[PDB]
Formats: sequence, C-alpha cells, structure tokens
Amino acid sequence: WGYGKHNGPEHWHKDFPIAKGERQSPVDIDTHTAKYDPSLKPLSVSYDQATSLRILNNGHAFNVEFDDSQDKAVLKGGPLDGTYRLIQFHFHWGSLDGQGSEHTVDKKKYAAELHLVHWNTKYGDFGKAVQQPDGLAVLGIFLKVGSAKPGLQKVVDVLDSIKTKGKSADFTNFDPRGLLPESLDYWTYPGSATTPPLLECVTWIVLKEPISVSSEQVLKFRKLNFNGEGEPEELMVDNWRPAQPLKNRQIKASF
Ligand SMILES: [Hg+2]
Ligand SMILES: [Hg+2]
Ligand SMILES: [Zn+2]
Repeated sequence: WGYGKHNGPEHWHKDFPIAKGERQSPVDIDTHTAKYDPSLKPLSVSYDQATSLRILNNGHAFNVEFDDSQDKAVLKGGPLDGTYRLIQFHFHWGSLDGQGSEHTVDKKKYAAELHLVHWNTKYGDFGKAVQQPDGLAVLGIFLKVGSAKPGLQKVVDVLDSIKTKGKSADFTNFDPRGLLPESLDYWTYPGSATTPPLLECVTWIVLKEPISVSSEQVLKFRKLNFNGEGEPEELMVDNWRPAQPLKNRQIKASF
C-alpha cells in the first residue's frame, strides 16, 4: 500500500476490506449541516510535561514519537470520556499548496494536515486501544501557506537527517504546544485511522482554526522520500486519503 496509481487509496480495499466500512475517515465537513451541540465541554490539552524521543521516516510520512509510559502529555474533555495519551504526531501534505489535507471544509482543501494521535489509557497500551471503538483520539489541525510557524522550524531542520524510509533521529525537548492555533473550537465525529489498517477506533477532533506555515517550510516536507536509501527516488508528496462517505454519521460542532 502507498499513494501511487498502482497502490493508492483506491486499491486499499483489497488488503483491508474495512476501507469501505461504516465509519471511514477523512470526510468533508459541511459547515451548514454540522450540529451545534451545547453539551460539548471545552477541550483540555495538557502538553506542558511532554517528552519527545525521536522522529522517523516510516515510508508514508514522518512520525515524532513521545514517551507515553506515564500521563505526561494528555488530552481530555470535549467529547471524550477519560484521559488519552499522546503517542505521536505526523502530517499529510500535497505536491502543491492547493491540496494536502485529508479532511475538507465545505470542500476546501488545505496545504497539509497535522495529526496528534492519542490512546485511551483505560486500555493500557496503544495496541489494545486499536481494538476498541473508543480507543483513539486524533486532534487534526489544518495548515495554510502564509507566515512562517516558529514552532515548526525544529522539525523542518531535522528532515534532512531522515530523508529515506527507515531512517530515524533523536528528537528530544520538542514542545508540541508550538503547533496549536489560538482557538480550540472544533468539529467532532466518529471515524477511523486514515492509513492501513484503517481501524474504526477514532474519535476525530478537528480544529476550526488553521495554523499558517511558510512556503519554505512546506517545501522541505516535499523533499522527503517514500523509498529506502539506495533506491530509485520517489518524492514523498500527496500522502493523503480522499474524503469518504459520511454514511448517516453526524458531525457536531463545539461552536
Ligand atoms: Hg485504529
Ligand atoms: Hg477499533
Ligand atoms: Zn494522519
């Protein structure tokens, strides 16, 4: 599986039949049909004690890993019940500025989309979390091309070090608070992981407010390889899944 013409999203069903499941993600967020739910509590993001460990190219994106052996970096509140721990974050991007995000708003596509992945602690480990309908919580933030994002530069600069598939680099003392928008207003719906095994375990939390990044920062993302070192070069671009049928589900808004 990949994002090419021969192994792209359109082929994934063959290997993972859940691909045409009931609660697949990403989806289009129709701002007029979303339901304002007054019963939604404000999100609670506690990342002051986060411990970053490393970054690695997994061949489909780059992951920034965190120490999730304790309640160091947690998400709670909003539509959630219990504490969810930060395990990693990654992005999806395009080949051009006009495409890149997974989720869309009124059919609008963003340059990229950041995913902060968290697992429900009542389940003890990530691996067991992905066996539950409420096992994960992903915070999705959109990136638009404008001003440079100070807080993202630490990541941009290291990309040179993890150019091909399978490379990793120590990546400590990275503060994820630098990537969050000013406002925490959001839409939420039940879905799935957006990459194989596409398991339907996620409560999606998509922030209304985008963060801006500069042209040069996104340009660096586009310099990554899908391929392993010493192999034909294939630029890591358009590593996004197209929107999936909502299928009855209701998207709720906290505003
Ligand atoms: Hg999953
Ligand atoms: Hg699940
Ligand atoms: Zn993702």
